[PDB]
Amino acid sequence: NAMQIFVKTLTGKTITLEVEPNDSIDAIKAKIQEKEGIPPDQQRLIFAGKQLEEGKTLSDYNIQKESTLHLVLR
Repeated sequence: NAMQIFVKTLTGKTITLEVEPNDSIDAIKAKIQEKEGIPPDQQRLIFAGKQLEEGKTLSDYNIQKESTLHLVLR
C-alpha cells in the first residue's frame, strides 16, 4: 500500500517521504520534523492550491504517488 511523495522544503530542495494513502497530515508533518527539524506547529503545507490541515488525511486532497507538497514556515 505504501507510496512515495515529496516535500519541497524552505531551501527549494525536496525531501522524499514514504507514506500511506490515508495518512493524516499530522504524520506527514512529523516526518518533515524528523528530517528538517521544524516543529509541526511551525509548518504550513500546500498542495495544488490547498492548505493541508491537521486532522485531515492525504486522501482528502487527492495526494497520489510522486506528489510534491510545498512547505511554508510559520
